[PDB]
Amino acid sequence: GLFGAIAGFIENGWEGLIDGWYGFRHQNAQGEGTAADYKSTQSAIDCITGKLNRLIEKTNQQFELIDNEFTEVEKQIGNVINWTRDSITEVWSYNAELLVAMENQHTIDLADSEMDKLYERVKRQLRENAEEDGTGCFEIFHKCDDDCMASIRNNTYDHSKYREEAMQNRIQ
Amino acid sequence: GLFGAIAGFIENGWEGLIDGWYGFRHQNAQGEGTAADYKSTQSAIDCITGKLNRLIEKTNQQFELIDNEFTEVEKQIGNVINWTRDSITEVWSYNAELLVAMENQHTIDLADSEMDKLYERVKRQLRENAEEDGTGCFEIFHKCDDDCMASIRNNTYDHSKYREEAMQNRIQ
Amino acid sequence: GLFGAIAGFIENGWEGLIDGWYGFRHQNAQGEGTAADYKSTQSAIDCITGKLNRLIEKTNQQFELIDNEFTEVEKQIGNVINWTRDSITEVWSYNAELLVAMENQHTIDLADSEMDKLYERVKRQLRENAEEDGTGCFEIFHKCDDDCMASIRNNTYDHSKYREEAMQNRIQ
Amino acid sequence: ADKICLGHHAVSNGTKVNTLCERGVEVVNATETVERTNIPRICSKGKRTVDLGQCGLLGTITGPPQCDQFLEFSADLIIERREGSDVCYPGKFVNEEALRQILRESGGIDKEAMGFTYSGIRTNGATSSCRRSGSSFYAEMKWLLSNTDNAAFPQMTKSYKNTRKNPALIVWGIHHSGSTAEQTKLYGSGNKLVTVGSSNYQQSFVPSPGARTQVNGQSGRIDFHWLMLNPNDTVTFSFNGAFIAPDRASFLRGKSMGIQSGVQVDADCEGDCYYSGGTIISNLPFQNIDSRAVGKCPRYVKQRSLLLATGMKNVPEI
Amino acid sequence: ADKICLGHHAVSNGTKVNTLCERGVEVVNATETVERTNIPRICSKGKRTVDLGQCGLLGTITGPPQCDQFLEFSADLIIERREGSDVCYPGKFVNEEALRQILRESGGIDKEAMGFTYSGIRTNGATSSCRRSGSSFYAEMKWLLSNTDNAAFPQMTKSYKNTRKNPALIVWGIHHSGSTAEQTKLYGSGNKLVTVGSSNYQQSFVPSPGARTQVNGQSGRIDFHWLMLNPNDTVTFSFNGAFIAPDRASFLRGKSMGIQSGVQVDADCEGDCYYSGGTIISNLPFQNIDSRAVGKCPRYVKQRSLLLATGMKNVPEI
Amino acid sequence: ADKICLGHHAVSNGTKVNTLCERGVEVVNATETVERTNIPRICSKGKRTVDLGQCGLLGTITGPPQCDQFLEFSADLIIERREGSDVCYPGKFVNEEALRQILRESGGIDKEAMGFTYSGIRTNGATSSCRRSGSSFYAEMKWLLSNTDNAAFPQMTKSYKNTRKNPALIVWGIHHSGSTAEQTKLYGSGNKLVTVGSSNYQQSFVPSPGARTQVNGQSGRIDFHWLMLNPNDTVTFSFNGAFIAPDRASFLRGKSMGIQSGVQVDADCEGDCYYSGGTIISNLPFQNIDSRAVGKCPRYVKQRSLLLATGMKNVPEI
Ligand SMILES: *[C@@H]1O[C@H](CO)[C@@H](O[C@@H]2O[C@H](CO)[C@@H](O[C@@H]3O[C@H](CO)[C@@H](O)[C@H](O)[C@@H]3O)[C@H](O)[C@H]2NC(C)=O)[C@H](O)[C@H]1NC(C)=O
Ligand SMILES: *[C@@H]1O[C@H](CO)[C@@H](O[C@@H]2O[C@H](CO)[C@@H](O[C@@H]3O[C@H](CO)[C@@H](O)[C@H](O)[C@@H]3O)[C@H](O)[C@H]2NC(C)=O)[C@H](O)[C@H]1NC(C)=O
Ligand SMILES: *[C@@H]1O[C@H](CO)[C@@H](O[C@@H]2O[C@H](CO)[C@@H](O[C@@H]3O[C@H](CO)[C@@H](O)[C@H](O)[C@@H]3O)[C@H](O)[C@H]2NC(C)=O)[C@H](O)[C@H]1NC(C)=O
Ligand SMILES: Cc1cc(C)n2c(NC3CCCCC3)c(-c3ccnc(Cl)c3)nc2n1
Ligand SMILES: Cc1cc(C)n2c(NC3CCCCC3)c(-c3ccnc(Cl)c3)nc2n1
Ligand SMILES: Cc1cc(C)n2c(NC3CCCCC3)c(-c3ccnc(Cl)c3)nc2n1
Ligand SMILES: *[C@@H]1O[C@H](CO)[C@@H](O)[C@H](O)[C@H]1NC(C)=O
Ligand SMILES: *[C@@H]1O[C@H](CO)[C@@H](O)[C@H](O)[C@H]1NC(C)=O
Ligand SMILES: *[C@@H]1O[C@H](CO)[C@@H](O)[C@H](O)[C@H]1NC(C)=O
Ligand SMILES: *[C@@H]1O[C@H](CO)[C@@H](O)[C@H](O)[C@H]1NC(C)=O
Ligand SMILES: *[C@@H]1O[C@H](CO)[C@@H](O)[C@H](O)[C@H]1NC(C)=O
Ligand SMILES: *[C@@H]1O[C@H](CO)[C@@H](O)[C@H](O)[C@H]1NC(C)=O
Ligand SMILES: *[C@@H]1O[C@H](CO)[C@@H](O)[C@H](O)[C@H]1NC(C)=O
Ligand SMILES: *[C@@H]1O[C@H](CO)[C@@H](O)[C@H](O)[C@H]1NC(C)=O
Repeated sequence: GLFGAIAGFIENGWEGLIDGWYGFRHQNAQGEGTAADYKSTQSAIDCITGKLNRLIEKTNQQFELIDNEFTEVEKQIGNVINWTRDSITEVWSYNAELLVAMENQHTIDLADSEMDKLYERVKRQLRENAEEDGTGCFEIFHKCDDDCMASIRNNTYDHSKYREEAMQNRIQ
Repeated sequence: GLFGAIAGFIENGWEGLIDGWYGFRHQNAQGEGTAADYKSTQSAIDCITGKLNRLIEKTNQQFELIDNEFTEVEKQIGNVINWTRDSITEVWSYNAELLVAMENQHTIDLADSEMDKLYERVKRQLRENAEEDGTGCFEIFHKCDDDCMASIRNNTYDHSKYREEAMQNRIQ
Repeated sequence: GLFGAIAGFIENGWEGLIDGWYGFRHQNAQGEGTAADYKSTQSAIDCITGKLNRLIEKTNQQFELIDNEFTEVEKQIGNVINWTRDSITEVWSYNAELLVAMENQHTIDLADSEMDKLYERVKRQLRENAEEDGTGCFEIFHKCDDDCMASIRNNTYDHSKYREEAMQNRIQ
Repeated sequence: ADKICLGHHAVSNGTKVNTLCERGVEVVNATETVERTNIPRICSKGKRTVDLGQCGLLGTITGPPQCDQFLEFSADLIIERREGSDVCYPGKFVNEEALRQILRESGGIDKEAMGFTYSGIRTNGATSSCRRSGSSFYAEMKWLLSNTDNAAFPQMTKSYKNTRKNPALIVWGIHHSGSTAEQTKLYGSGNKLVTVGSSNYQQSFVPSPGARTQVNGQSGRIDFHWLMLNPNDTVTFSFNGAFIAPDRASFLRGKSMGIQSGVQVDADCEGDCYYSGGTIISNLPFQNIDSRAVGKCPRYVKQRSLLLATGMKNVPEI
Repeated sequence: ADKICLGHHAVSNGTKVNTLCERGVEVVNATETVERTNIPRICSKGKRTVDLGQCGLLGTITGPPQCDQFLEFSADLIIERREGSDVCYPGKFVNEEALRQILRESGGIDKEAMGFTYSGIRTNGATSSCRRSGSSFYAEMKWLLSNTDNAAFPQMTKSYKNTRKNPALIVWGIHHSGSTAEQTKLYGSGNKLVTVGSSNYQQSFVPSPGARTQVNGQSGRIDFHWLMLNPNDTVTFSFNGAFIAPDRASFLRGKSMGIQSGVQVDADCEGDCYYSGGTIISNLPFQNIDSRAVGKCPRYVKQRSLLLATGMKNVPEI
Repeated sequence: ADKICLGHHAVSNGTKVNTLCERGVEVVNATETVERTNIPRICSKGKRTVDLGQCGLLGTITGPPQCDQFLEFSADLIIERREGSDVCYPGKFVNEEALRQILRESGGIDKEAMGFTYSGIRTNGATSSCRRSGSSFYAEMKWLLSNTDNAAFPQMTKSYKNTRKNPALIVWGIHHSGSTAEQTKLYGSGNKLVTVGSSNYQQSFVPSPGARTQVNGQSGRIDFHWLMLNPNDTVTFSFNGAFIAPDRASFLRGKSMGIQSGVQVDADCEGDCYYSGGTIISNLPFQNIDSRAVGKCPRYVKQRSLLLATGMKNVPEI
């Protein structure tokens, strides 16, 4: 992608995540923990299903026979018929090759943008209390237990409670 | 959009803005105020007009009659003519359906990118003097009157004048 | 582009860079220096060559004559042949004009995204030790010699060595 | 304690469009790209128009009594109506569609005499099915017939040479009598045969009497044949009976266009796309009116509406 | 000393697709958009099908002994086989392809008597090449022939008028004898000539005896001609010898579709796309099976496979 | 007081291209995607070429004195010139375009004798319009006269059976005299008639004397007819007068391609796209040279130039 998140500063994916496309992973004094996110997965799945519904359908127009395969027809008209059919086949072969590559290019960029947005939201939520490290994780400067991580995971984190301790820890 | 600004961290638009597409809204001790921006609106309008000029035009090739509607023609040639016309109609019906959706997809992403660029440009000139809040606007840590807001709007804000007071307010 | 880096907050390019598409330029107590980057140039060149290989090729279908230019043919069939040929020409003229504009639009956005990613990586590498200025340059708050700049260029730069001095310089 | 915020505009009611991955997205503006309206008249200003009434297109070469004022016409637009007929005596043309396609773009015709002269036989054969002020015939052809009832028709030959710098058009006819006694009465007993020759053409014809259904009160028939002549050649006719001789030759001039319609004509208008119900005036690239329009027209699609976005996504308050 | 990280999922092995600027990119999922499978049977449930065997499509108008059960059929789907023949006596039709195209969509035929009667001449001409229980002829035509060997054939005329509100179909035939002696033995000495007339039709025919190669043990030939009648007109035949007279006229009913195939028929199935090898059932927009399919079918492309992505880029561990 | 910066490269002058929402954007590179150059020669190496001069394509079957060296040729590329003619005595073929299309891809012809023999009548009819060293005729057909002036021509029959495993090509001719006196002088008084028969073919022909314009100093005409034969069938000719008899039959071999051009031939080249002015050698997907090229060619478009970007947007200093 051109957003530089998947195969960018995130080195690789996780094969243990089986209930979503994106998720969290936390480590504190008690131990490690894992979870999954819901909104971004829903957005990506909705886009994919929309594309599939738009694409998969056949025509409604009916065509009939214009030549015979048991007894041949006059040459001067059969040549014209063959020429026209061969002319149409090329256009119909070109269109599909264009369209498939177009959609394949669009999908990956959509997924990359979703991952980047998920990262940016969490970065904005934690202000002047955590520091970036460059590989997709944040380092917290205060003591955060399981309930605090749960509150972070669902947008109920109040930064005013821990501001003074985090600032004192960071400045010195 | 895939930049996550419109319908992203900005909750909704303003129905009172009638002289532009993007604008500011400021509040201080004296009162509230509103204005509008010029560059981004011009860019978006220019792109839209370019697309319209590119699209709206008809051909200059001339076609004539090959059949009759008062007295019919021989069957074996009328069948071929009807077959060819029906074949062409499908291609011309498919092309428009592709093109319209393509342009509709492009325009919204363009607008979202413009909004994000304006936000980032405004953010990059208040270094170490203002703090983000996550709903699309900033909190200033010093005393700013109408003239200071006006200088912020037209790119004439000097951060060295207020640095010490803002830093002292922020650290404690 | 819609990433706002080329012709955005970077005012203009350099005509003295002759061994790459992107590069650095440093100034310290000893003097000035210039270099070039390798990864982004390789990515852009790979994409361009992929597009060129995808496009430049001709068909593998054979066509023959159906009319004569020394002695004419019957009118009622020549009219049909001319009508069909004129119908096909319009489709083949429309397709190319669409495709060229498509690719031209995509390439510039790709280049802009590459430049933005290169900027963001270096910004993330230097944490809390340098400050942005808004024109594509960083200001360092400690003493950095040629070896430190060379380390910045090719990663393996440790921010823990200069943290205290940079923080003390910045805070006062 | 100061604050500055950023935002965008919005509207109360928007329009729904289609994107690559959704159907029914709401925006502030959209426009239309398919045409659905027309003008129920023929717009023709700045061009010369000829409105044939009861006269058929092919009649202008032979000249039945209903095509007396269109023998030499000049026009840029030709309009044909449904009630046009091109015969006063029962019969039909051969290879009519090609001739019609040739004539629709001729832009007019010009007539030139041939100069044939005859001795012995009669010339003024006439019928009651083509009446001007009595009994008459086609205005540009001659019915030869014989000297008297049950006589002999000498075998004759005639020739004509083109002189001008453009191809010419030649038309002749053959008569099939209604019985085997009328053929003897009008051209004498025996066998009949005609032959036509040129540089790139050699054909022979022979009549065939018989009884048929009555059309316009007659039982005989007339067949018309035509050919095109290069501007140095010569045409020779050799005949013994049952011949309808030509009198004048036709030359084309310029170019034009022809349509078939059923509405009236307006002289204060302007257009270039015609069909059988009026004119189409638009700049949009697509149309959904008719698939057999002629001129400089938009392309035909089977969809009824296709909207193009002209604004950002609409997010109303509350 | 607390830490939180973000990431995405991955799979062990993925699928390779093509993008705008690379070939062979690996993703988690993909699907197929080109059809390559069929059913080797004719699926027809909910429609009436007629499976002609040894009978040819054009025979149903004339009625050779192999088309005795298809004289008046009704169907929505018509199937023709490779072994079908439509002649019991050597001969062929004229302008056969147009008639076949007309009949393929008729949906059936209905027969109505004409009412011709003859006096003096014989009617029961029969041959040994069309055997039912002996020597017979076509079931819907009459071989006129003469009173006795080397006799006279009076010149006769017959007429028929359409009455219903739809066009009718008329078929007749001409006989070319195998020598110049058989012609005089069957219709007497002299010249022979027939003529056919209507409102928009007039033609003449004359036989031509001669020796040819032996097909089915015979040397003569029969030529069949046809015409279409508007629903108020009249048709007149004038003849003197060598005539095969019609006996009944045909009218169409409804509409249908016809195919040519070589497989069996299944009555528990559903489909709308047929070709010469079975039925194509799919919802994909493209196919790579046959280029001459009929019905409601996907379009034909010359590529074998085209994959569509359905997931993000795959980045496996280590 | 240390500083680092980032930037990109630029050039003094760039190229203008078109994007989705603007026209005339400046970049560092662009390339061309439409071909406009050719080679003014027929480039052909690695294939066998035959360059017919004054000989017409259809003459190689009959053999006028200008096609003596092309009676049995083998080639992969066939070139026809504007001055080619295929007649030494005035006349023309019937259904010529289909035969030309058949022969253009034949790849050569092979001749095999028939074996007809005649008794009584003469065989050495010759004319002064086809001169080799005096008065002669076509090299592969025979002109059957009568024994002496004003004599009788017996009615006779001939037959031929195909033996090989491929279809054969048969050609014959009919002679239309310039007057009745000439007909009675060359074939005697009375009526004349010929007939041709096979399994899937039966026709009759009759001459028609008359006076026409003089071409090459002659007034009569000759018409050529042809047919195709399956590899078991038999052809029978029955005739009494006015017959030009064939002498050899032709068989095809292989496949090839044919073009019409007006330039010379080069043997040191490689190409696969030909038109009437030379060769087109390119890998680009589009061309703007000719719309009637043959071979493996790029597609024709009406635009003159279309540029493709190959670099980033150009932002020069100051
Ligand atoms: C127009 O194109 C069609 C193909 O779509 C041509 O028909 C094909 O012609 C070839 C050459 O004869 C046929 O191949 C041979 O057919 C015979 C008869 O069945 C068979 O015995 C041979 O073993 C060989 O397969 C091919 O079947 C046939 N395709 C059909 C009938 O579907 C057609 O000839 C072209 N038009 C002209 C004027 O050439
Ligand atoms: C090729 O397609 C055209 C349609 O674009 C076919 O022409 C159409 O044929 C139908 C069936 O006869 C016509 O409908 C009928 O017209 C008569 C005449 O007014 C009317 O009385 C009936 O109630 C019915 O509406 C239709 O008008 C006609 N369209 C035209 C002439 O523009 C054509 O038949 C097709 N070709 C072949 C060989 O079938
Ligand atoms: C179908 O379109 C073709 C064009 O692709 C038409 O052929 C062209 O007809 C014009 C008009 O006669 C030719 O122009 C003139 O040709 C003569 C003969 O060489 C020349 O002496 C004049 O100076 C003038 O150039 C043109 O050459 C010819 N193009 C060819 C043969 O390639 C064709 O007439 C159209 N079909 C019908 C039925 O009109
Ligand atoms: C005149 C013309 C031009 C091109 C570029 N063409 C391609 N390349 C694809 C490149 C990507 C966009 C669609 C076309 C093909 C083609 C490609 C692959 N498979 C077949 Cl069967 C055909 N045929 C083409 N024809
Ligand atoms: C062979 C084929 C394949 C497809 C996918 N087709 C569509 N769907 C659109 C999906 C998005 C891209 C353009 C086409 C239609 C179509 C769609 C809407 N209205 C009509 Cl009238 C027709 N016809 C198609 N034909
Ligand atoms: C039915 C139709 C519709 C359009 C929009 N058309 C264009 N405009 C281009 C706009 C960009 C996309 C390709 C087409 C042309 C056209 C324009 C310029 N030069 C030529 Cl040679 C052709 N022909 C068109 N035909
Ligand atoms: C978010 O998670 C915390 C977990 O401690 C829970 O108490 C809180 O109710 C959750 N918020 C909402 C809106 O459910
Ligand atoms: C920007 O606005 C301020 C208002 O305080 C004004 O003094 C200044 O001149 C403006 N700058 C420009 C370039 O217009
Ligand atoms: C990066 O450059 C420095 C220059 O001082 C060098 O010492 C170091 O080895 C380089 N890193 C790698 C991985 O080569
Ligand atoms: C939408 O576009 C039309 C087209 O010009 C314009 O008249 C209208 O004012 C636009 N919408 C609004 C709300 O202005
Ligand atoms: C890939 O898509 C198919 C189609 O629904 C689905 O059955 C399959 O589960 C998907 N792949 C995986 C690994 O789930
Ligand atoms: C047929 O012709 C007669 C007499 O011209 C007329 O009365 C009748 O209305 C016409 N139509 C039908 C359906 O009979
Ligand atoms: C532009 O591309 C061409 C194609 O190879 C190349 O020769 C040229 O060097 C490129 N432009 C520059 C300034 O190098
Ligand atoms: C030709 O016909 C004969 C006799 O009917 C038959 O025996 C033979 O198999 C046929 N085919 C060939 C190639 O001889």
